[PDB]
Parts: sequence; C-alpha cells; structure tokens
Amino acid sequence: PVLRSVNSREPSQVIFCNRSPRVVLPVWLNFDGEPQPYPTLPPGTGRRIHSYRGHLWLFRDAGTHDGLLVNQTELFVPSLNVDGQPIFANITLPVYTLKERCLQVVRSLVKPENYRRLDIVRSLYEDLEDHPNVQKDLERLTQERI
Amino acid sequence: TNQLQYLLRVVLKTLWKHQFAWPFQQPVDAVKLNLPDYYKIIKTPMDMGTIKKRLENNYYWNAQECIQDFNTMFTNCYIYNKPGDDIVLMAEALEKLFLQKINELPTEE
Amino acid sequence: MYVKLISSDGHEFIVKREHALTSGTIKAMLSGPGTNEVNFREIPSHVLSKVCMYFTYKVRYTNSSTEIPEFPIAPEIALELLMAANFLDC
Amino acid sequence: MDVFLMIRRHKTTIFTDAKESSTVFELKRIVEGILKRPPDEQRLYKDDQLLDDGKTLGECGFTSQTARPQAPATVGLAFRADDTFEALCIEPFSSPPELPDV
Ligand SMILES: Cc1ncsc1-c1ccc(CNC(=O)[C@@H]2C[C@@H](O)CN2C(=O)[C@@H](NC(=O)CCC2CCN(c3nc(N(C)CCC(=O)NC4CC4)nc(N(C)Cc4c(C)nn(C)c4C)n3)CC2)C(C)(C)C)cc1
Repeated sequence: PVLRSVNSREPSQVIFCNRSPRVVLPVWLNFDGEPQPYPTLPPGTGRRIHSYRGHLWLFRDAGTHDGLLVNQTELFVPSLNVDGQPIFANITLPVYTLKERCLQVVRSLVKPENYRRLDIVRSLYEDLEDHPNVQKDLERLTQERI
Repeated sequence: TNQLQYLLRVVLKTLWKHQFAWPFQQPVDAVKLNLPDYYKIIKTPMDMGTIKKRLENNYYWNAQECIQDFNTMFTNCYIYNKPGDDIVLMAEALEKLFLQKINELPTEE
Repeated sequence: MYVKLISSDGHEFIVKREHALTSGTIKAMLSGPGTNEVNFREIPSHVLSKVCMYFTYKVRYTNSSTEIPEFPIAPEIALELLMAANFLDC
Repeated sequence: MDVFLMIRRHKTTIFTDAKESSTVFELKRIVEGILKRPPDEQRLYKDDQLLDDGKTLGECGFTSQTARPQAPATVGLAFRADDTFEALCIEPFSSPPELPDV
C-alpha cells in the first residue's frame, strides 16, 4: 500500500515502443500495488495506448520473466501531456550484469527441472533457481524512496 | 435463512475486495461528478453499497430479490455509458466474477 | 591507461583500466590503499575473451540512448563464463 | 559511427575502438602506445589480407555490423625483428563443448 497507482480520472494517452529485441510484457500496477499483465508487444512494435496520469508501469520479458528499461528506468509514470499529448515510453534491454546475463542464458538452454546436475557450487544453484520475478524487484523499489 | 448469508459473507465480500469495485460502493454524486442527467436516464439507482447496507439489515426477503439488485448496477452502467467505456469495462469484470462463484450456489431456506 | 589480463593458459589481454574496473574484483584488487597487471590461474583465455568483450559492451552501452543489443553467449562456454563472472563480481 | 575491433599476435590481444574514417596507417601509430615498436616495423593483416597504409578502416571492410562491442572483429599483427617477416602467429584457444544436460 505504498507503491501504488492513484485513483485518477485524467487523460494521458501513452505510446509504448518495445525497442528491445524481446517479447515485452507490460504490467500495470494496481491501486493496491499489484501486477496486472497487459497484451504483449512483439519486438520492434509500438502501440498508442491511453492511460491516466498517476498510474505506474514497469516492463518484463513475457517468457523469461526478466526486467526491462523504460526510458533508462525500471518504472514508468505518465507525464504532463498538453501540447505534447502522446507521452512516449521507449523500452530497451537493461545493461545486464555478466553474471545475471549468463544466469539467464543457462536457464534458457537447460531444462529448469535439472539445474542441479551441473557441476557448480551449491551457492550458484539458488542463483539460477532465483528467477527474475516481478514483485521480487518491487520490494527493492519500495525501499528506494530516501 | 442461509441464502441471504451466502451472498453476504462469500459472494458480497469477494466482490467488495476487488480493485475495479471501488466506485460501485457509493451512489453517484451528480453535482460533483459534473453530470445532472444521471437520475433522469437511470430510474433505479438502488445499488452501489446500498446493496450491502440493505443486505445485512434484512430488507431483501429472498434469494432472488437481492440478486436482481446486483444486475441493476451492471445494466445501469451499460445504459448510460457507451459500450467500451472504462467504467463499463470495470462493471463487466465485476459481473463476470459474480457469475463465476454463483454456479456452486446452495439451497434456499 | 591500459591494464593487462593474463589467462591460465597464457593469453595476454590489453584492455583499458576503466573497462576492467567494472569488475568488482578488479576494483578491489587494484587497491584502495595503493602494479597494474594481473593473471588468473583458473580463467581460460577463451572465457577471458568474452570477459573483456563484456567490458567493452559493459562500458559502451551503460545509460545510453542507443538501443542496447542483447549479449551473445555460446552455450558450451556459458557454464565457464558464469563461474568466471561469479568470481569477478560483475 | 565507430567500429570495434581487436588486434592479435601470439598469446597477446588488444581491445580497442576506432573510427571508420581513419586509415590503417593511423591505427599502427596507436599500437606504438601499447607495444612501443615503430609502425614501420609492424604490419597489420585482415586474416590473410595485407593492409595498405592508405585505405581507411571502412574501405577494408570492418563495418558496425561485423565489428561490434559485443562481438569484435579480429585483425592481425607481425614483426620483422631486424630484417622482415614473422607471419602469421594465428593463436586460438579451445573451450570444453559438452552439453551434459543441455
Ligand atoms: C493494446 C495493448 N498492447 C499492449 S498493452 C495494450 C493495452 C493497454 C491499455 C488498454 C486499456 N487501457 C487501460 O486499461 C488503462 C491503462 C491503465 O491506466 C489502467 N487503465 C484503465 O482503463 C483503468 N481505468 C481507470 O483507471 C479509470 C477508470 C475510472 C473512470 C472514472 N470513474 C468513474 N466514472 C464514473 N463515470 C463518469 C461513469 C458514470 C457511471 O455510470 N458510473 C457507474 C459506476 C456507477 N463514475 C464514477 N463513479 C461511480 C463516481 C465517482 C466516485 C465515487 N469517485 N469519483 C472520483 C467518481 C467519479 N467513477 C472510475 C473508473 C481500468 C481500471 C479499467 C483498468 C488496453 C490494451
């Protein structure tokens, strides 16, 4: 009940872009800080959408449940539109860490039901069986208020 | 009387605790909403929280007099709001969920 | 200006200091107190190559306006790169 | 805009960027900042292709499509040591391939 969208009845009309080469899952955040999945955008496709000012959005990889950057940030909130009515969010691949990128790539090229038949340290098992979950990254951003 | 209780404790409650359900808890304030033509088109605004207040206070006598007050709000939203208006899409979601749980409905005492 | 990286098998790598420092291990080993050359006895050169490749890409594409492309990891070397990157804290 | 390449001779490699407008002659002078030997004494190849000191990095291939930061292009080097020679030095490394459970 802290990182939520305000019950706003105002127009914004945002345009998504998916400039990332992945299948983006835009997720709208409820007025109670809950993940709401919307239609997926195939790589390199952009759709003009409407929205209300004060609603909050973050993007994900629909299949590998990775995070993405909207205008170089993890979160998106609509700006002030008048005379610039189409506020525009451009989604790109985050500058991933080499560990977590390699962590992703093994998950895609191994069946997740094994993961433990690879000769790696036990600490490195719960790194790949960690899975970039949405609300997993939410708790981090709830703290990030200062 | 158990049917005016399975609606109140189970059916009402799961619908009350829904994200799109917040405006459907209080009746319209046409002056602040900037539209006085609400009462002129809608003749039975007996819903939006009024459904709850009369349900605990046993004003609905049977298992169908109360359910019909539910349909009024859903249809009411359809009547005055153009099909595909965000407020309609919210009403459609509540009605969908209402039908999902009433299909295991108990016997009326 | 540049710092050399040596592999277990022997291949020498000349990258810029700032590029390598992106690794948290190279950051801590290159001295809070204090000379600029390090060798890894378990990081093979074929793996170390992708390490310096990730560096050029880690530097080139951080908070930049130009569409950030995906990173190529060959599947056979993916396991070794995980352990190396795990060790390099990057 | 800019090409990203990597120059090799025996177990040694250099990771650096350069502009398409520069010629191969301009690159050799930068090499002397790392390996400290005159550009006259070194000769760059493009994997069995002699490079002339007049054609730009563009004019000899090396585009932003083939030589990227994530997958740089390989370009070679040899020395003469008093007279002239010492091609070619091709010096790879091999990786364990097995996909146990992949
Ligand atoms: C193609 C594609 N590819 C990739 S993705 C994608 C994509 C993206 C987006 C979309 C569609 N896009 C959305 O999904 C946007 C995005 C995000 O932004 C959320 N989203 C919404 O649309 C949301 N909608 C909203 O957030 C706003 C909805 C309001 C309007 C304002 N309102 C409201 N209106 C009214 N009327 C004026 C109607 C009168 C009436 O008959 N009423 C009968 C109920 C009694 N009356 C009241 N009441 C009750 C009074 C009141 C009281 C008590 N207080 N207040 C203040 C008032 C006024 N309330 C509350 C409801 C949801 C909830 C529908 C999801 C689709 C696809």
